[PDB]
Amino acid sequence: IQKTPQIQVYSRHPPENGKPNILNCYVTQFHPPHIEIQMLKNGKKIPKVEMSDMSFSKDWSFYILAHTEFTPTETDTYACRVKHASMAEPKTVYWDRDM
Amino acid sequence: KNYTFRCLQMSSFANRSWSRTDSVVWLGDLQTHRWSNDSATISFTKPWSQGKLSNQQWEKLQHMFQVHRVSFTRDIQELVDYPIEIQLSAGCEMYPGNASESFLHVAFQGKYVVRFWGTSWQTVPGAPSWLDLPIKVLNADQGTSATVQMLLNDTCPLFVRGLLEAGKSDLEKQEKPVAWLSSVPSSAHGHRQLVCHVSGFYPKPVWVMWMRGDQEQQGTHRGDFLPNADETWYLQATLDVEAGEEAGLACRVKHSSLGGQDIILYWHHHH
Ligand SMILES: *[C@@H]1O[C@H](CO[C@@H]2O[C@@H](C)[C@@H](O)[C@@H](O)[C@@H]2O)[C@@H](O[C@@H]2O[C@H](CO)[C@@H](O[C@@H]3O[C@H](CO[C@H]4O[C@H](CO)[C@@H](O)[C@H](O)[C@@H]4O)[C@@H](O)[C@H](O[C@H]4O[C@H](CO)[C@@H](O)[C@H](O)[C@@H]4O)[C@@H]3O)[C@H](O)[C@H]2NC(C)=O)[C@H](O)[C@H]1NC(C)=O
Ligand SMILES: *[C@@H]1O[C@H](CO)[C@@H](O[C@@H]2O[C@H](CO)[C@@H](O[C@@H]3O[C@H](CO[C@H]4O[C@H](CO)[C@@H](O)[C@H](O)[C@@H]4O)[C@@H](O)[C@H](O[C@H]4O[C@H](CO)[C@@H](O)[C@H](O)[C@@H]4O)[C@@H]3O)[C@H](O)[C@H]2NC(C)=O)[C@H](O)[C@H]1NC(C)=O
Ligand SMILES: CCCCCCCC(=O)N[C@@H](CO[C@H]1O[C@H](CO)[C@H](O)[C@H](O)[C@H]1O)[C@H](O)[C@H](O)CCCC(=O)NCCCCCCc1ccccc1
Ligand SMILES: CCCCCCCCCCCCCCCC(=O)O
Ligand SMILES: *[C@@H]1O[C@H](CO)[C@@H](O)[C@H](O)[C@H]1NC(C)=O
Ligand SMILES: *[C@@H]1O[C@H](CO)[C@@H](O)[C@H](O)[C@H]1NC(C)=O
Repeated sequence: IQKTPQIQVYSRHPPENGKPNILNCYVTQFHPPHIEIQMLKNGKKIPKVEMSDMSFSKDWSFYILAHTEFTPTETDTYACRVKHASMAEPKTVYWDRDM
Repeated sequence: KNYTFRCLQMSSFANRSWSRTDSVVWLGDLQTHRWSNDSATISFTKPWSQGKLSNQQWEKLQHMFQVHRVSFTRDIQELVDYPIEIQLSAGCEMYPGNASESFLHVAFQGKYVVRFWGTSWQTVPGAPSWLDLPIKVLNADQGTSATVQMLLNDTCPLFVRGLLEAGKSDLEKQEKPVAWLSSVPSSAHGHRQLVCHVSGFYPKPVWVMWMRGDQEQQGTHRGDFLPNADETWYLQATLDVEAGEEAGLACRVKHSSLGGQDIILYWHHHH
């Protein structure tokens, strides 16, 4: 395919343990627009993931926001996994809070 | 003081017997409309998405777009190496003193190939030569040309003035950010990357700087503006520092919503 997706993973609020929050997965700079986005908790697919409408920038590259409600804990690790025609293998980016 | 209105169309053709078209509309950084391939009608994503158009004026405009959507899908498969990606970006930039500039840009496989300029469709320099004849066919349709000229010169600026009145409180809304500090691994050996997170701010303009007292740490790297799901912005400003150098550093945030009272977070406040 034409262009490879970049992945950014960030929380809406400061990530306090036991406090409800939202985890964002912002996928940009990809073409064609056909894409599979998975948010992961401890390696397992999170079922309730809300997706923004797909859009594109002045450079014509596509972008989309995936977000899920989540309560951070000490030990649980989160990641965003993207499947796209531009890449042979799925691309996983880990939420970097205590990295 | 300069609102960009953008109608984005995304059309995918996988083969002779599979295509979908989905549309989004933006006034600045706020989505005003959605139009899925699944839906017959254009969906409002704001209470003020109709602007100052009566139902009759909107139904007329919507019908014209429903005709355009079906004609476009048929005309592309008429002319048509699959798969095929076509993008359309049409709208106007509003300037002060009741001034504006309209545009209509077309991309094929993520490359800008065609625009509507003046009174006619034209291929851009470097566009595939096989487009020239289709564009001459399309330019023979004077009705379509006259309709596009009306939409770009009249309907676009008229409609957006109505959106700017109808959506004033949303467009003028002020949301205060929350900030927090963290560290991540540095690519340099003796160092760690200090991170100042700023989330929940609107509008987009913001200033985030690492400070030692009144001295700006000018190595501060401003990250990209990332969207939150609640129509607010996220940004992180980073500074790679040697172990021990963290002591006495603060992150300072300036934003319109703070009205002069900057957010100042000191690193290791609780020690
Ligand atoms: C809508 O507005 C159009 C202009 O606005 C731009 O395009 C729109 C779609 C938006 O994107 C907007 O944001 C843009 O700003 C307007 O288009 C204009 O149409 C007129 C009439 O058709 C054109 O005039 C004719 O121009 C040619 C020469 O063109 C060349 O030179 C000029 C000047 O340097 C350049 O501007 C061009 O780019 C070209 O390089 C003349 O030869 C011609 O003269 C002949 O025709 C006239 C009129 O009948 C006779 O009186 C003469 O005697 C001649 O027989 C025209 O003067 C104009 O070029 C074109 N503008 C542009 C930028 O292309 C459109 O008409 C508006 N439509 C409606 C319905 O409001
Ligand atoms: C009035 O008119 C002005 C100019 O014509 C418009 O301002 C432009 O607005 C757009 C959209 O907000 C801006 O585009 C965005 O710029 C961000 C900042 O880019 C600079 O800084 C970052 C780091 O901070 C650098 O990485 C970058 O190279 C630039 O130097 C970017 O972060 C944005 O990119 C992100 O989002 C897009 C999605 O749109 C993704 O595709 C990207 O991958 C990335 O995640 C984005 O590019 C543009 O920079 C502005 N230009 C100027 C000159 O200000 C106003 O919008 C207009 N006013 C209204 C109300 O419409
Ligand atoms: C945003 C574009 C403007 C929308 C309004 C245009 C009027 C319109 O819908 N009119 C179609 C129907 O025309 C017929 O009815 C009209 C009344 O509504 C008039 O009476 C008109 O005279 C009459 O013929 C018309 O079929 C039009 O051609 C639809 C497509 C318009 C369009 O997208 N074209 C985009 C061109 C760029 C893509 C081509 C390049 C390309 C080609 C192949 C592969 C890749 C790229
Ligand atoms: C191209 C003219 C732009 C000015 C007219 C704006 C009128 C309001 C827009 C409503 C959304 C219509 C979506 C159409 C996108 C498409 O599928 O091509
Ligand atoms: C057309 O493309 C669709 C979407 O990828 C695919 O599922 C289908 O098998 C294709 N059909 C034909 C007839 O080629
Ligand atoms: C898109 O919409 C058209 C018209 O409603 C329909 O015929 C087509 O099958 C749709 N495509 C998909 C992939 O759902």
